[PDB]
Amino acid sequence: ALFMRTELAMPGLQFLSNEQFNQLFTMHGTVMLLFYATPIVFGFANLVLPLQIGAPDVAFPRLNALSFWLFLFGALIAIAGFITPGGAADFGWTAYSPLTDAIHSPGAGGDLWIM
Amino acid sequence: WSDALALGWPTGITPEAKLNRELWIGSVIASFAVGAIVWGLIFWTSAFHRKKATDTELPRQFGYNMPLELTLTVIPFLIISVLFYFTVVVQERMMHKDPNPEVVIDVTAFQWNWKFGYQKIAFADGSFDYDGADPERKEAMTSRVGPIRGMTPEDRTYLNFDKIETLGTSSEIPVLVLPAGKRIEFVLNSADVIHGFWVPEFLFKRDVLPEPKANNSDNVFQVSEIQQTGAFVGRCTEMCGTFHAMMNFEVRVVEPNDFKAYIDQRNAGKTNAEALAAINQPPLAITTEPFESRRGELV
Amino acid sequence: CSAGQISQTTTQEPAVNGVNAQAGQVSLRNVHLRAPQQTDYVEPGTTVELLFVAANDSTEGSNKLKSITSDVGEVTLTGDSTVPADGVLIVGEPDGQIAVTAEVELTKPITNGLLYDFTFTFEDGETTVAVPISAGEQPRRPVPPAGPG
Amino acid sequence: ETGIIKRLPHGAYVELHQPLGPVDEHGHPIPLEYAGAPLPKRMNKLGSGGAPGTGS
Amino acid sequence: QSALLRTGKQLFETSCVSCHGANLQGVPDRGPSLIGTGEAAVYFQVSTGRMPAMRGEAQAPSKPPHFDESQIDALGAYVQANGGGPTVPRDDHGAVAQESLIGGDVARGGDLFRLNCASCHNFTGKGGALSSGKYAPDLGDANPAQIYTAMLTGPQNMPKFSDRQLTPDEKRDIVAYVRESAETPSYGGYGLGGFGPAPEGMAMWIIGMVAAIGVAMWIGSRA
Amino acid sequence: MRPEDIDAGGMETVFPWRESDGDGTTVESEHKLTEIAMGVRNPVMLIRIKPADMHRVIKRKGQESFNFGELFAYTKVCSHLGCPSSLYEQQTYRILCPCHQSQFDALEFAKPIFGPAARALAQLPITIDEDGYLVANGDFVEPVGPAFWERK
Amino acid sequence: MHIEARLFEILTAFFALAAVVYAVLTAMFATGGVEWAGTTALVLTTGLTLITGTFFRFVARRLDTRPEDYEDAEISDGAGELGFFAPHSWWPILISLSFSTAAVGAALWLPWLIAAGVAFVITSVCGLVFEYYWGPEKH
Amino acid sequence: VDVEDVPSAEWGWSHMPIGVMHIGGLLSAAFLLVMMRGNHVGHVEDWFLIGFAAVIVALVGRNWWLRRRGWIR
Ligand SMILES: CCCCCCCCCCC(=O)OC[C@H]1O[C@H](O[C@@H]2[C@H](O)[C@@H](O)[C@H](O)[C@@H](O[C@H]3O[C@H](CO[C@H]4O[C@H](CO[C@H]5O[C@H](CO)[C@@H](O)[C@H](O)[C@@H]5O[C@H]5O[C@H](CO)[C@@H](O)[C@H](O)[C@@H]5O)[C@@H](O)[C@H](O)[C@@H]4O)[C@@H](O)[C@H](O)[C@@H]3O)[C@@H]2OP(=O)(O)OC[C@@H](COC(=O)CCCCCCCC[C@H](C)CC)OC(=O)CCCCCCCCCC)[C@@H](O)[C@@H](O)[C@@H]1O
Ligand SMILES: CCCCCCCCCCCCCCCC(=O)OC[C@H]1O[C@H](O[C@@H]2[C@H](O)[C@@H](O)[C@H](O)[C@@H](O[C@H]3O[C@H](CO)[C@@H](O)[C@H](O)[C@@H]3O)[C@@H]2OP(=O)(O)OC[C@@H](COC(=O)CCCCCCCC[C@H](C)CCCCCCCC)OC(=O)CCCCCCCCCCCCCCC)[C@@H](O)[C@@H](O)[C@@H]1O
Ligand SMILES: CCCCCCCCCCCCCCCC(=O)OC[C@H]1O[C@H](O[C@@H]2[C@H](O)[C@@H](O)[C@H](O)[C@@H](O[C@H]3O[C@H](CO)[C@@H](O)[C@H](O)[C@@H]3O)[C@@H]2OP(=O)(O)OC[C@@H](COC(=O)CCCCCCCC[C@H](C)CCCCCCCC)OC(=O)CCCCCCCCCCCCCCC)[C@@H](O)[C@@H](O)[C@@H]1O
Ligand code: HEC
Ligand code: HEC
Ligand SMILES: CCCCCCCCCCCCC
Ligand code: FES
Ligand SMILES: [Ca+2]
Ligand SMILES: [Cu+2]
Ligand SMILES: [Cu+2]
Repeated sequence: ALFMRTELAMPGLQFLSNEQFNQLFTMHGTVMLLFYATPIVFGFANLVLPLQIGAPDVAFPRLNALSFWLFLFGALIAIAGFITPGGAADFGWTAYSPLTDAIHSPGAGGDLWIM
Repeated sequence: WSDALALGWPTGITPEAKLNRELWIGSVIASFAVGAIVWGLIFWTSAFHRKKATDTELPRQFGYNMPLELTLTVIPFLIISVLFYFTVVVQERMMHKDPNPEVVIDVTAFQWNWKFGYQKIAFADGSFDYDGADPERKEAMTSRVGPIRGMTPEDRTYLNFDKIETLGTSSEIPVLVLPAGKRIEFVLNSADVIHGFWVPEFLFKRDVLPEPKANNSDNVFQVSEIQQTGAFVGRCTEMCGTFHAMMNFEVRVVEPNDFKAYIDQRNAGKTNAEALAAINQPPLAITTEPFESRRGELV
Repeated sequence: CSAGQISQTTTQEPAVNGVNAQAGQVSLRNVHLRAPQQTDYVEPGTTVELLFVAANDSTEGSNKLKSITSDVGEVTLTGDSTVPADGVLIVGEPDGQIAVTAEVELTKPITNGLLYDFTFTFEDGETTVAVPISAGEQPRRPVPPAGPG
Repeated sequence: ETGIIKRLPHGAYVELHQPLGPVDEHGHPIPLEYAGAPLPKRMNKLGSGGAPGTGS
Repeated sequence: QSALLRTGKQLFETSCVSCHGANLQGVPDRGPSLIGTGEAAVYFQVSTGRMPAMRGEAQAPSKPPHFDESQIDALGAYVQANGGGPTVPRDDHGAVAQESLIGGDVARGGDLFRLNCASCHNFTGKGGALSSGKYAPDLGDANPAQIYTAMLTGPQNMPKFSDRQLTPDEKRDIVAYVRESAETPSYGGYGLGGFGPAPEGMAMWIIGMVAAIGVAMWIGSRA
Repeated sequence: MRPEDIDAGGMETVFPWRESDGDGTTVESEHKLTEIAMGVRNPVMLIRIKPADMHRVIKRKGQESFNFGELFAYTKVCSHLGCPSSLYEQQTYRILCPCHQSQFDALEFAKPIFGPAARALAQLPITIDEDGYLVANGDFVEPVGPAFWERK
Repeated sequence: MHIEARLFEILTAFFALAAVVYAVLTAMFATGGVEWAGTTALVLTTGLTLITGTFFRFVARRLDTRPEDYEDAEISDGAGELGFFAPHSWWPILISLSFSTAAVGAALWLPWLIAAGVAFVITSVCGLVFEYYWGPEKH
Repeated sequence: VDVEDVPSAEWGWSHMPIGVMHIGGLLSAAFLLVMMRGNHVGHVEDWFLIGFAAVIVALVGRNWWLRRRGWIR
């Protein structure tokens, strides 16, 4: 968001291209909504909810640990689009169709975003 | 002041825009009144209910006020019900369509520009009639078993084509010329993806869809009239790819006599730029200018 | 990284034998000379053809082409050399085309592989192109069969 | 650690442990000294699961 | 045919002006000129789905085509009429030639491919990486016409082999090797991608060593 | 071969051939042509620079006239370890070696710009004869192939 | 546990009402007729609460009041063994790595990587399921 | 090392001198900095080398300073 907000300070493209800016708000929104907000809901849940109900542990301790790693490796896969030459997803976190179709989004960054 | 309460909303150039702006100001006034009450209550308890240095016992431990609670669920319901009624009234007026428009415009959105076509002009006073339908180019797109109801995804027959068309360029902003005081019908069709037809002075926008009929989308909206002449910018609002921010257009509103002269020039083979110059108008868009093709300042 | 302002695809030139040129406001595309060859040189007195397409960047007015000169000979323009408002002016008829022509009467020999300067003037700018010689869809000329050595 | 959680009458949560050696009078096992050999960490590896039953 | 030309221009206006210009002169830093590219370049670029492009990056990838055969011909004719250029081969019925382009000397095509193509596309057209974000895609999906037009027009970073550098008969021999090396089944079992030692070492470690160590566990004891 | 046989943006591998080498029909002719094919320093890449890009060409000292107009001839043997560097990108004008990823700038006299290569590829001077066939205009002014202790 | 399913039955009734109302309101005076995507989602959203609520209704009427369902139960009423809870396991991180390998293969469309990922997931899931059931080594 | 830090301190090699890791880290950063000398024309890689070298130097300096003040042993 700092990169976009710096670019939007002045008219004209000073250091970012259209493609890079499009990739930025897509991934910025994806990270904040799905990689920060949704998991920290369960972040606070594992901290106090067993304490709040007077429980010694969660119902499925191993399934609880599986969620963390599924969440950490899933987030890394989507972010890993930034290391591809084409870049990450650039169709927005809404991923409206048919903009996300292979005709209009042929890059692997969108596919990594989906998976 | 209405401008301060509008929070940047344009005044509007159509009666539908004026009605929409009136609803906006009243709703903002209602929202500000509610916000001031809640902010005042929050500030009141934060300044006068702080813990003093001369209190030893805990405060009264009340946590249930049934008469107050029931009252505080009815008042918000009344406000939204009043707002919903005026909301329904305004949208019915804004979405109303007259069976006899005076100007019909075919809006074709594509990646990444615009194309404007004059489908049909029928002045209510009968001083100008023109049929711009081009059915010998609409039947040339048919592609045909087919994956979708016998048609391939490259059918493209949903698009409309006209004899007089203003085609957008990367170094030439497309300018749509409309007469003032006449009912205008806009038909929106998109070639590839979804785009956005937004004139801020219209105080209204609609998404431009490919295959709008197959998606159950009403791609036709009308304005009763445009109340003043001038040039007004238009922008794309729906994320449509790399150049979603660089496909702006302009709407030029002229007098009925001027519009008739401009159409005759276009029928005489003149381009959009020279036909505008023929009616003592700027040849290029004045509210917006084409973006530099260079990818940035470091190129 | 590769999708920034400096992009490899966006700055690419057409994969053609012609030369792009900017004559103030007119875009010269696919500028090349047609000259069938038999020996190391095309001798003076031979008539070759200069082919190009002129594109009018402006869309308000018109333009006309005048006085094509070069230090290889004299260039003769035949036909209506005016480019329309927002159209093209095809000079020459290249191979694969099912009438403005540029006829060049050679004064000094030319050969395929080198560059020869041509001057284009329309009304608002005079530029040099350094036009090459381009064989089109002509087949490969036969080579005499080598002996046993 | 056997993985079985038990609630004491006063509300304490404790996990049942399987000692690998002698225990105290209080019940806590005597600490053992590391001998460079692997140590069991799963009760099923110590035979607590038994056998299903002889047959096909 | 005037019907084919106006259909091609009508398709061109709403799909190819933003990057190539209204008069096909090219838009600077957005797209090159299309004058003189010919019908062969348009046929390849559209039938392979490479065009219309969607953004600027290291290399524009292939994707499902945006037009059918009739629209490709119309687009090719419109570009062909502006500057001329090479054309796609056609058969007796006027359709795009596919079977007639298969050469009869695959041995010659193999040597030519290894001299001229193997460097970027690999021993058996499996693809290869280029300098910075660019790559030579696998050749197992292109039809003979697409291979012929790619050799003719030289797309992106591939050299534009002319009919004089590579004669029509040499090109037909090359596409015969390309088409046969993709349709020939492996003889020693699963092909493992045909990339050479790199999949072979990966397969060994993940299959034979895993089985050998797993068997060693079963026979041997722990602790 | 003739200059018009290669288009702008094209690359072709060429070999040193003489009239006395023959067409390979005779047994002695075949052996002479076999020696040409298996010569480790023989292959040469001929590239035709696009005429619009001729202003970007930087000449090496002693090699300013080694090109016949827009035709350039560089050795196909990589200067690093001897692999054939034949991955010629027509648009970026980069010569890529598939063995260890060396990259040479064809516009700047094949100067290395990436990889373990530190020396530029040798340039072959070329011209045409009276019949219009491309011929060598002399020998390489530097040794061709991988370097060694006794080099330069 | 009578409150738990009363939560789901309350949600079930509202979802059923919304699904019926939306389907009828889209059948009439709505372009294209019944809007199938939302109607299908709403109808099967009712199904989610219906299955969970019905199961909780059947479980509730079988067993009597639990100590946590009592309005005046004592802490000592819950004395006893609660059940089995896994103390530690590194299998969950292996399952996620196995699943992430398959996703990467599916993202880039590498059938060999997809096949490896599926095999990795099966082996990783087998380890988690069998972790506390493997017997001692037999020699 | 003590058994409180490494429980199996008497069962194998469990101590590495801090000077080896500190000097190795400084040589680690120096090797990253000398690699900017080459035939590459871009500078994206150079900034990556500078950042990694700076991170390594900062870690080495922090560890050395904390050991000097006595906060860590
Ligand atoms: C101790 C190690 C530590 C390091 C320090 C110690 C060593 C540092 C000290 C020196 C040292 O390194 O020595 C070891 C080396 O020794 C011998 O190398 C020497 C010399 O160094 C080489 O550079 C040189 O190149 C060799 O000449 C060959 O090319 C010559 C031409 O070249 C010149 O031109 C090249 C390119 O240009 C031209 O290219 C082509 C050439 O025609 C043409 O295209 C064209 O003409 C072009 O020219 C243009 O020029 C102008 C353009 O402007 C214009 O005019 C025109 O346009 C024109 O076109 C450049 O690239 C070159 O650089 C160079 O300048 C030809 O002239 C020759 O005929 C021949 O082919 C030469 O060999 P010679 O003379 O045959 O023998 C002599 C003797 C060595 O003397 C010693 O001191 C030995 C003792 C010291 C070394 C250690 C041994 C003793 C210790 C004990 C044994 C230990 C117990 O031999 C030997 O006893 C060697 C025996 C084997 C070694 C045993 C080691 C022990 C074994 C066990 C370990 C070779 O054997 C090498 O293999 C060996 O490594
Ligand atoms: C005890 C242990 C000992 C045992 C060990 C033995 C294990 C081996 C088992 C398998 C043996 C099979 C024998 C048959 C061989 C055969 O007859 O072969 C058929 C053909 O098939 C392929 O043709 C495809 C099409 O048919 C063509 O039409 C198409 O053209 C072609 O495309 C190529 O060519 C195009 C140009 O033409 C290019 O455009 C394109 O790109 C590509 O190159 C295609 O090929 P391709 O895509 O390669 O794969 C396609 C594969 C899909 O992948 C795969 O098999 C993946 C799976 C195996 C591969 C190897 C493992 C990979 C390991 C990696 C390391 C994973 C990474 C992990 C990372 C972690 C660590 C990293 C740090 O589908 C299939 O076969 C489906 C079959 C699945 C069968 C599964 C076996 C069941 C076993 C069950 C056992 C039960 C026992 C119980 C006992 C109690 C090509 O091979 C052809 O040549 C070949 O001819
Ligand atoms: C605090 C922690 C982390 C903080 C980091 C977050 C902020 C970082 C800020 C970086 C800036 C972001 C900008 C992004 C947008 C962008 O980039 O667009 C710029 C343009 O630039 C390039 O064009 C150049 C021109 O504009 C063209 O005009 C010109 O022609 C062209 O010239 C080339 O090309 C020509 C062809 O035309 C050739 O002719 C010519 O010869 C030449 O080759 C130019 O190119 P070039 O020099 O390559 O510069 C490319 C980019 C370069 O990118 C980059 O940021 C590289 C990324 C570096 C990030 C650092 C790595 C960190 C690693 C981990 C953190 C370690 C793990 C930690 C351990 C755990 C923790 C334990 C404690 O420069 C820059 O932006 C400026 C760099 C300044 C960044 C400073 C950061 C240094 C690190 C300091 C850290 C100190 C820490 C100490 C702690 C105590 C092309 O790309 C264009 O398309 C592109 O458009
Ligand atoms: C911008 C996003 C583009 C759109 C939309 C279209 N084209 Fe394009 N094209 C673009 C670039 C940057 C390039 C050059 C590099 C590349 O990817 O090849 C091209 C290339 C072509 C070519 C090849 C030209 C050659 O030199 O032979 C052709 C024939 C071509 N483009 C045609 C084409 C058509 C018909 C399009 C509408 C469907 C079209 N392009 C869209 C950029 C963009
Ligand atoms: C490296 C410099 C190459 C050489 C030598 C050859 N090819 Fe190539 N080829 C290369 C690239 C980078 C590309 C992709 C270009 C694009 O515009 O996207 C191609 C493409 C092809 C294709 C099209 C493949 C498709 O996607 O189906 C074909 C059929 C093809 N190349 C064949 C081919 C042949 C026969 C060659 C020898 C004459 C050859 N290529 C050389 C890179 C390079
Ligand atoms: C003519 C422009 C006047 C500026 C009006 C500003 C209004 C500010 C409102 C602030 C509301 C905060 C909740
Ligand atoms: S061989 Fe060319 S890079 Fe090493
Ligand atoms: Ca800016
Ligand atoms: Cu848009
Ligand atoms: Cu848009």
